[PDB]
Amino acid sequence: DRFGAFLPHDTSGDVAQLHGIGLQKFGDTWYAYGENKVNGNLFQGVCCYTTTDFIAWRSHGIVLDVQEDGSALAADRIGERPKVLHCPATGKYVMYIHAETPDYGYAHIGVAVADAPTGPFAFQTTITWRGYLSRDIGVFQDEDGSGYIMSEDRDHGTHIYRLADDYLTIVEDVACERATDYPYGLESPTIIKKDGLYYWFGSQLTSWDTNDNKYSTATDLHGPWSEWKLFAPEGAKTYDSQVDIVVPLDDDPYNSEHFLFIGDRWQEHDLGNSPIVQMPISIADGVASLTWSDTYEGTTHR
Repeated sequence: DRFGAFLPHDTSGDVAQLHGIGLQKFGDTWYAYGENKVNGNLFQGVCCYTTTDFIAWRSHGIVLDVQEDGSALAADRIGERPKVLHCPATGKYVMYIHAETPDYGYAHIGVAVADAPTGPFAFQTTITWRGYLSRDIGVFQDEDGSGYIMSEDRDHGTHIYRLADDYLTIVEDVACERATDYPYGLESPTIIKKDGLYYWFGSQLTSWDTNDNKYSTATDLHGPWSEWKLFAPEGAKTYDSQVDIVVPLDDDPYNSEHFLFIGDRWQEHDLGNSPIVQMPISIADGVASLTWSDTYEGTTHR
Protein backbone atom coordinates (compact mmCIF):
# COMPACT_ATOMS: atom_id res chain seq x y z
CA ASP A 1 0.00 0.00 0.00
CA ARG A 2 0.95 3.65 -0.31
CA PHE A 3 0.16 5.56 2.88
CA GLY A 4 1.04 9.04 4.12
CA ALA A 5 1.10 12.53 2.59
CA PHE A 6 2.21 12.86 -1.04
CA LEU A 7 1.52 14.41 -4.41
CA PRO A 8 0.16 11.62 -6.68
CA HIS A 9 1.09 11.13 -10.34
CA ASP A 10 -0.65 9.20 -13.07
CA THR A 11 0.92 6.56 -15.34
CA SER A 12 1.38 9.22 -18.07
CA GLY A 13 3.81 11.20 -15.88
CA ASP A 14 1.41 14.07 -15.03
CA VAL A 15 0.41 15.18 -11.56
CA ALA A 16 -2.87 13.32 -10.80
CA GLN A 17 -5.58 15.94 -10.08
CA LEU A 18 -6.97 13.92 -7.17
CA HIS A 19 -8.51 17.00 -5.50
CA GLY A 20 -11.93 16.98 -3.83
CA ILE A 21 -12.47 13.52 -5.31
CA GLY A 22 -15.39 11.21 -5.60
CA LEU A 23 -14.56 7.48 -5.67
CA GLN A 24 -16.73 4.63 -6.98
CA LYS A 25 -15.98 0.95 -7.55
CA PHE A 26 -17.54 -0.30 -10.81
CA GLY A 27 -16.69 -3.91 -11.59
CA ASP A 28 -13.23 -4.67 -10.22
CA THR A 29 -11.86 -1.12 -10.72
CA TRP A 30 -11.93 2.08 -8.63
CA TYR A 31 -12.87 5.29 -10.46
CA ALA A 32 -11.79 8.67 -9.06
CA TYR A 33 -13.30 11.97 -10.23
CA GLY A 34 -11.24 15.03 -9.28
CA GLU A 35 -11.03 18.80 -9.71
CA ASN A 36 -8.59 19.79 -12.47
CA LYS A 37 -6.72 22.66 -10.76
CA VAL A 38 -3.54 23.00 -12.88
CA ASN A 39 -4.20 26.70 -13.46
CA GLY A 40 -5.87 27.73 -10.17
CA ASN A 41 -9.35 27.88 -8.61
CA LEU A 42 -11.69 28.35 -11.62
CA PHE A 43 -13.44 25.46 -13.35
CA GLN A 44 -11.05 23.55 -15.68
CA GLY A 45 -12.97 20.27 -15.99
CA VAL A 46 -13.36 17.04 -14.05
CA CYS A 47 -10.48 14.55 -14.35
CA CYS A 48 -11.08 10.78 -14.21
CA TYR A 49 -8.52 8.20 -13.00
CA THR A 50 -8.75 4.46 -12.39
CA THR A 51 -6.87 2.19 -10.00
CA THR A 52 -6.94 -1.27 -8.53
CA ASP A 53 -4.37 -0.59 -5.78
CA PHE A 54 -4.41 3.16 -4.92
CA ILE A 55 -0.74 3.22 -6.00
CA ALA A 56 -0.87 3.51 -9.82
CA TRP A 57 -3.45 5.84 -11.35
CA ARG A 58 -4.44 5.55 -15.00
CA SER A 59 -5.77 8.79 -16.49
CA HIS A 60 -9.00 8.79 -18.53
CA GLY A 61 -8.70 12.52 -19.28
CA ILE A 62 -11.24 15.27 -18.72
CA VAL A 63 -14.69 13.61 -18.55
CA LEU A 64 -16.73 16.79 -17.85
CA ASP A 65 -15.40 19.69 -19.90
CA VAL A 66 -15.42 23.38 -19.27
CA GLN A 67 -18.70 24.55 -20.85
CA GLU A 68 -19.49 27.58 -23.00
CA ASP A 69 -19.60 31.17 -21.78
CA GLY A 70 -22.95 31.98 -20.17
CA SER A 71 -23.38 28.51 -18.61
CA ALA A 72 -22.88 27.60 -14.95
CA LEU A 73 -19.68 25.67 -15.80
CA ALA A 74 -18.03 28.28 -18.06
CA ALA A 75 -14.32 29.12 -17.65
CA ASP A 76 -15.16 32.03 -15.33
CA ARG A 77 -17.20 29.85 -12.91
CA ILE A 78 -16.23 27.34 -10.22
CA GLY A 79 -17.02 23.60 -10.15
CA GLU A 80 -15.93 21.61 -7.11
CA ARG A 81 -16.11 18.22 -5.39
CA PRO A 82 -17.40 16.14 -8.34
CA LYS A 83 -19.20 12.92 -7.42
CA VAL A 84 -20.57 10.04 -9.54
CA LEU A 85 -23.23 7.40 -8.87
CA HIS A 86 -24.42 4.53 -11.07
CA CYS A 87 -28.25 4.71 -11.30
CA PRO A 88 -29.87 1.27 -10.84
CA ALA A 89 -33.16 2.15 -12.54
CA THR A 90 -31.61 3.66 -15.70
CA GLY A 91 -28.07 2.26 -15.92
CA LYS A 92 -26.72 5.79 -16.45
CA TYR A 93 -23.75 7.33 -14.66
CA VAL A 94 -24.83 10.63 -13.07
CA MET A 95 -22.29 13.25 -11.99
CA TYR A 96 -22.98 15.91 -9.33
CA ILE A 97 -20.84 19.02 -8.84
CA HIS A 98 -20.83 22.08 -6.62
CA ALA A 99 -21.54 24.81 -9.19
CA GLU A 100 -20.33 28.13 -7.81
CA THR A 101 -19.42 31.70 -8.81
CA PRO A 102 -16.30 33.69 -7.73
CA ASP A 103 -18.49 35.84 -5.45
CA TYR A 104 -19.62 32.58 -3.78
CA GLY A 105 -23.33 33.46 -3.81
CA TYR A 106 -24.59 30.83 -6.26
CA ALA A 107 -24.29 27.62 -4.24
CA HIS A 108 -25.97 25.09 -6.58
CA ILE A 109 -25.64 21.41 -7.50
CA GLY A 110 -24.85 20.76 -11.18
CA VAL A 111 -26.05 17.49 -12.77
CA ALA A 112 -24.42 15.74 -15.80
CA VAL A 113 -25.08 12.29 -17.32
CA ALA A 114 -23.04 9.66 -19.18
CA ASP A 115 -23.56 6.15 -20.58
CA ALA A 116 -20.12 4.99 -19.33
CA PRO A 117 -18.14 5.84 -16.15
CA THR A 118 -15.42 7.49 -18.28
CA GLY A 119 -17.90 9.87 -19.92
CA PRO A 120 -18.15 12.12 -21.77
CA PHE A 121 -20.63 13.58 -19.27
CA ALA A 122 -23.28 15.90 -20.74
CA PHE A 123 -24.10 18.88 -18.49
CA GLN A 124 -27.87 19.17 -17.90
CA THR A 125 -29.22 21.16 -14.93
CA THR A 126 -28.34 23.21 -11.90
CA ILE A 127 -30.63 22.53 -8.93
CA THR A 128 -31.26 23.44 -5.30
CA TRP A 129 -33.64 22.07 -2.68
CA ARG A 130 -36.21 24.84 -1.98
CA GLY A 131 -33.72 27.53 -3.07
CA TYR A 132 -31.36 26.62 -0.20
CA LEU A 133 -27.58 27.02 -0.41
CA SER A 134 -25.64 23.94 -1.51
CA ARG A 135 -21.82 24.05 -1.38
CA ASP A 136 -19.64 21.02 -0.48
CA ILE A 137 -21.25 17.75 -1.59
CA GLY A 138 -20.74 14.02 -1.23
CA VAL A 139 -22.70 10.93 -2.29
CA PHE A 140 -23.87 7.67 -0.73
CA GLN A 141 -25.58 4.63 -2.28
CA ASP A 142 -27.35 2.31 0.19
CA GLU A 143 -27.80 -1.48 0.01
CA ASP A 144 -31.39 -1.14 -1.25
CA GLY A 145 -30.20 0.98 -4.22
CA SER A 146 -31.32 4.33 -2.84
CA GLY A 147 -29.01 7.21 -3.78
CA TYR A 148 -28.21 10.25 -1.65
CA ILE A 149 -26.37 13.50 -2.00
CA MET A 150 -24.97 15.19 1.11
CA SER A 151 -24.96 18.97 0.86
CA GLU A 152 -23.55 21.65 3.18
CA ASP A 153 -26.02 24.54 3.57
CA ARG A 154 -24.61 27.47 5.57
CA ASP A 155 -28.05 28.65 6.77
CA HIS A 156 -29.34 25.25 8.05
CA GLY A 157 -26.78 22.47 8.41
CA THR A 158 -25.52 19.63 6.26
CA HIS A 159 -28.33 17.78 4.45
CA ILE A 160 -28.74 14.19 3.40
CA TYR A 161 -30.95 14.47 0.30
CA ARG A 162 -32.59 11.42 -1.27
CA LEU A 163 -32.46 11.28 -5.07
CA ALA A 164 -35.30 10.39 -7.41
CA ASP A 165 -35.12 6.87 -8.87
CA ASP A 166 -33.53 8.22 -12.06
CA TYR A 167 -30.88 9.95 -9.86
CA LEU A 168 -31.39 13.31 -11.70
CA THR A 169 -33.02 15.37 -8.90
CA ILE A 170 -33.83 15.43 -5.15
CA VAL A 171 -37.12 14.20 -3.67
CA GLU A 172 -36.57 14.29 0.12
CA ASP A 173 -34.70 16.29 2.77
CA VAL A 174 -33.77 13.17 4.78
CA ALA A 175 -31.70 14.92 7.47
CA CYS A 176 -30.13 18.31 8.13
CA GLU A 177 -27.51 18.21 10.87
CA ARG A 178 -25.40 20.77 12.68
CA ALA A 179 -22.35 19.50 14.50
CA THR A 180 -22.52 19.22 18.28
CA ASP A 181 -22.32 22.65 19.94
CA TYR A 182 -21.71 24.17 16.48
CA PRO A 183 -23.86 26.65 14.50
CA TYR A 184 -23.30 24.78 11.22
CA GLY A 185 -23.07 21.40 9.63
CA LEU A 186 -19.63 20.11 8.78
CA GLU A 187 -18.43 20.43 5.34
CA SER A 188 -16.66 17.91 2.85
CA PRO A 189 -19.15 15.19 3.83
CA THR A 190 -18.63 11.46 3.29
CA ILE A 191 -20.71 8.48 4.55
CA ILE A 192 -20.06 4.74 4.80
CA LYS A 193 -22.09 1.90 6.28
CA LYS A 194 -20.88 -1.08 8.31
CA ASP A 195 -23.07 -3.77 9.90
CA GLY A 196 -26.19 -1.61 9.83
CA LEU A 197 -24.54 1.56 11.25
CA TYR A 198 -23.91 4.68 9.12
CA TYR A 199 -20.73 6.69 9.73
CA TRP A 200 -20.76 10.33 8.55
CA PHE A 201 -17.48 12.30 8.47
CA GLY A 202 -16.91 16.02 7.88
CA SER A 203 -14.66 19.01 8.49
CA GLN A 204 -15.11 22.11 10.60
CA LEU A 205 -15.44 25.50 8.86
CA THR A 206 -11.99 27.02 9.41
CA SER A 207 -11.30 28.28 5.89
CA TRP A 208 -7.82 27.35 4.61
CA ASP A 209 -6.66 26.11 8.02
CA THR A 210 -7.00 22.41 8.73
CA ASN A 211 -8.95 21.34 11.82
CA ASP A 212 -9.84 18.28 13.88
CA ASN A 213 -12.45 16.63 11.66
CA LYS A 214 -15.33 14.69 13.23
CA TYR A 215 -17.83 11.88 12.68
CA SER A 216 -21.36 10.91 13.75
CA THR A 217 -23.23 7.58 13.61
CA ALA A 218 -26.87 6.54 13.16
CA THR A 219 -28.92 3.43 12.42
CA ASP A 220 -31.23 5.37 10.10
CA LEU A 221 -30.17 8.12 7.67
CA HIS A 222 -33.02 10.24 9.10
CA GLY A 223 -31.33 9.94 12.50
CA PRO A 224 -31.04 10.35 15.36
CA TRP A 225 -27.43 11.19 14.65
CA SER A 226 -25.02 10.77 17.56
CA GLU A 227 -22.72 13.38 19.10
CA TRP A 228 -19.97 14.43 16.69
CA LYS A 229 -16.53 13.08 17.84
CA LEU A 230 -13.01 13.38 16.59
CA PHE A 231 -11.56 10.43 14.66
CA ALA A 232 -7.89 11.57 14.62
CA PRO A 233 -5.85 12.70 17.66
CA GLU A 234 -6.78 16.00 19.22
CA GLY A 235 -4.66 18.77 17.77
CA ALA A 236 -3.45 16.63 14.85
CA LYS A 237 -5.79 18.63 12.52
CA THR A 238 -6.73 15.32 10.81
CA TYR A 239 -3.01 14.92 10.01
CA ASP A 240 -3.05 18.43 8.50
CA SER A 241 -5.72 17.59 5.92
CA GLN A 242 -9.41 18.06 5.16
CA VAL A 243 -11.41 14.81 4.94
CA ASP A 244 -12.57 14.17 1.41
CA ILE A 245 -13.76 10.56 1.30
CA VAL A 246 -13.77 7.27 3.23
CA VAL A 247 -14.31 4.08 1.19
CA PRO A 248 -14.83 0.42 2.14
CA LEU A 249 -12.25 -1.84 0.45
CA ASP A 250 -13.61 -5.38 0.91
CA ASP A 251 -15.97 -7.26 -1.42
CA ASP A 252 -19.04 -6.33 0.66
CA PRO A 253 -19.08 -2.50 0.88
CA TYR A 254 -21.68 -2.66 3.68
CA ASN A 255 -19.78 -5.12 5.94
CA SER A 256 -16.15 -4.34 5.20
CA GLU A 257 -13.23 -4.77 7.61
CA HIS A 258 -10.90 -2.39 5.75
CA PHE A 259 -11.44 1.28 4.91
CA LEU A 260 -9.38 3.94 3.15
CA PHE A 261 -9.30 7.62 4.20
CA ILE A 262 -8.31 10.31 1.67
CA GLY A 263 -7.97 13.95 2.73
CA ASP A 264 -6.84 17.03 0.80
CA ARG A 265 -3.83 19.24 1.74
CA TRP A 266 -5.05 22.35 -0.07
CA GLN A 267 -2.31 24.70 -1.26
CA GLU A 268 -3.98 28.08 -1.69
CA HIS A 269 -1.31 29.49 -4.03
CA ASP A 270 -0.58 26.27 -5.96
CA LEU A 271 -3.89 24.41 -6.03
CA GLY A 272 -3.02 21.95 -8.81
CA ASN A 273 -0.14 20.58 -6.67
CA SER A 274 -2.17 20.17 -3.44
CA PRO A 275 -1.09 16.83 -1.90
CA ILE A 276 -3.39 14.18 -0.45
CA VAL A 277 -3.24 12.27 2.82
CA GLN A 278 -4.03 8.60 2.11
CA MET A 279 -4.29 6.28 5.11
CA PRO A 280 -6.15 3.23 6.41
CA ILE A 281 -8.93 4.19 8.82
CA SER A 282 -10.19 1.78 11.47
CA ILE A 283 -14.01 1.48 11.75
CA ALA A 284 -15.73 -0.91 14.17
CA ASP A 285 -18.61 -0.82 16.71
CA GLY A 286 -19.43 2.87 16.30
CA VAL A 287 -15.81 3.96 16.65
CA ALA A 288 -13.75 5.45 13.82
CA SER A 289 -10.02 5.98 14.36
CA LEU A 290 -7.23 7.43 12.22
CA THR A 291 -3.59 6.88 13.29
CA TRP A 292 -0.28 7.80 11.71
CA SER A 293 2.58 5.29 11.44
CA ASP A 294 6.33 5.97 11.26
CA THR A 295 6.52 3.97 8.02
CA TYR A 296 4.20 6.37 6.16
CA GLU A 297 5.66 8.85 3.68
CA GLY A 298 5.54 12.62 4.02
CA THR A 299 4.98 14.43 7.33
CA THR A 300 2.09 14.72 9.78
CA HIS A 301 2.07 18.46 9.17
CA ARG A 302 2.97 20.10 5.86
